Amino acid sequence: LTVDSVINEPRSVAITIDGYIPVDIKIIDSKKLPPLYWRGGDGKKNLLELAVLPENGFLSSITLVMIASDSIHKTDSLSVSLPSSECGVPVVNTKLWSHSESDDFSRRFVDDFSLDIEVIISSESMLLTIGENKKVTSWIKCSDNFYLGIDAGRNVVHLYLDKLTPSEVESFFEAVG
Amino acid sequence: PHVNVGTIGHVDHGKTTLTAAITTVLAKTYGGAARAFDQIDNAPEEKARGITINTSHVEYDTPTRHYAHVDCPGHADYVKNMITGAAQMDGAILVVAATDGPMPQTREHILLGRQVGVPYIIVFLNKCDMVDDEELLELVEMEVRELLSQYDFPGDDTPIVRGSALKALEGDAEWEAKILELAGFLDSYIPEPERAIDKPFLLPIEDVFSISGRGTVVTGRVERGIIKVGEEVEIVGIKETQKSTCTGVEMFRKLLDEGRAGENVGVLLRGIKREEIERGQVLAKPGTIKPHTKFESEVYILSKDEGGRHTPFFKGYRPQFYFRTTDVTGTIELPEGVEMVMPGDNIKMVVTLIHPIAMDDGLRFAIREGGRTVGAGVVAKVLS
Amino acid sequence: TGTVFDSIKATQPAIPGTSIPKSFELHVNGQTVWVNPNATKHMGEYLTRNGLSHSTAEGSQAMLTSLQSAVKDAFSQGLKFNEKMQVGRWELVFSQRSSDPYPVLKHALYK
Repeated sequence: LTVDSVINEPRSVAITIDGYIPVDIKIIDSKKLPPLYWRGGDGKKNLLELAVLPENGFLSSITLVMIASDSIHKTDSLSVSLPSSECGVPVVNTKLWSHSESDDFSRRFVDDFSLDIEVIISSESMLLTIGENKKVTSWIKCSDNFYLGIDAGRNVVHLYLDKLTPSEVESFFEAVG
Repeated sequence: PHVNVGTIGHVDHGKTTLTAAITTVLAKTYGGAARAFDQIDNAPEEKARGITINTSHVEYDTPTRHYAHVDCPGHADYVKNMITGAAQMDGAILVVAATDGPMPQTREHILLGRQVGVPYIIVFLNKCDMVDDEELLELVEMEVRELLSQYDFPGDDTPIVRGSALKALEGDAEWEAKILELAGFLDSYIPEPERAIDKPFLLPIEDVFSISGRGTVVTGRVERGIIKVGEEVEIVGIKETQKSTCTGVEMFRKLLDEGRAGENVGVLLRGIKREEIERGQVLAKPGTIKPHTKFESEVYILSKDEGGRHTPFFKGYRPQFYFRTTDVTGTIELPEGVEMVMPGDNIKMVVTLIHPIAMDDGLRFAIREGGRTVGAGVVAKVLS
Repeated sequence: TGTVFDSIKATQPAIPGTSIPKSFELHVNGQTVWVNPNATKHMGEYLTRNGLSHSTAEGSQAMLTSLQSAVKDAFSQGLKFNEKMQVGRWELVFSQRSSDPYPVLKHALYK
């Protein structure tokens, strides 16, 4: 993967949490052209899709569809140490899809399932780690309730969530299965 | 019975006068012209829709047929109207003034009309009253047939009327009779146009799917002919032409056993694999369509105000050509002596494509560059 | 009586540019599976990415037919809840909350 920029477009990001689908974030309502995806995790038990427009690097929605109760780890409290970096929606260098013009979905989905995923959930916040790697760099802040973190090796590694009240982690745990 | 005819000729040779006289005289001698609206307002190759053609229209009625007559005010309008399929025609009416012979513009127009495949042309000599000799009329009537035969029209068999529209609409007999003979030639010499349902079957592929336990299904709208269940069909396109059988036809509301042209249907095939079928291909009757890569065609480049280039292109031009359902990048060959092709003028060109595509003579296409329609064309002659 | 739409009960309007609803109760061989909007999101993505074709209705019907013939084959091998499926050219995940006596489908991918 490759992430290369941030923007500053002020627009409301809606975040719903169903009892079926664990998490879902919709920063923009994309209808000009559907997005293309990067799917991470273990393909059978832990799948997390990330959508990004084809016209540019803007994201549409990143949501995990299924997560294992064993691949998560609840802890007492956060390590909330947060150096605030530039705010706004990030972008992605779309070279991964060299031929997105063949109009076949096969060449449209690049998904490295060799990287697993862990989720650190608490009654206060929830963070997501990918790749089983000890890499940390700047933390982009999409909204005050939703932050994101890139690694040193040109990739997004850590995800974070704020202002979450356990009334919806009830549905989150009803959906994790 | 509804038949579409067109007028070809110089503007000041009196073609509008002819149209007015035809309408008024046939309204007098026969019943009034019906107000029926039987035809669409546009053309095949849907990406070329919205070129803002002028398309001057009239309508009249004979005891046997109802004629919709179309003419274009200028050269650019006429060439856009012929290259695109707007206001389709089953016959054309060549208008030449007997006072001054055919013009180079008329010669180019009938050449274009042959290239686009206008099936029949009858000639009307106007202003034959302003000449006091029958022999000069004989010589000009011979030279127009000679020109028509030069451009592959049956010049020997072409009906020719020596009349005068002005004196005809001035109520004088012996000229009303001449334009009535013109209408009779419209009735007799022009055959009934070939119905689309009777043409060979052809279906552009738009989307392809696979259903477990059922097979591969293609979803497109059928352009010509009829397809029934159990018949063998040949898929022709980028890959080598393959054979399959239609094991059913599915429609959005009910499953039917026959697919008529104009309907959006779903065709289940036999034995074919999803990987072998693509979008740019077409289903057809076996042996009725062939794939080609090189073809001579006549094209019109959009002007700056019509949404085309602001600058000309040259011999090294390599655009995409949008056929029924896909674009294919192609390289062009210009006529000798043509260094540049400005925006807004029509020209002949020999296009060779990077992948084969099922094509026959008369197939229209769009010319795009980056997803924006920049020109329109029609294949004139398929090559190797 | 239709061919495929007789097994679908629509619950939301159609996805922009298609004829498939955002969510529906699919009745396959008597089993009632409610489709989460994510499956329909991905199906509409498939049908729109090829470009607007203006004949999207029959394509949507064929897509729903393929989805039904895949979910019946998923029932053929038994439903693995919250796990990716092995049906050829597809992949589906299911779930079942206590309030829902009918299973729910959360994922549809057509490679």
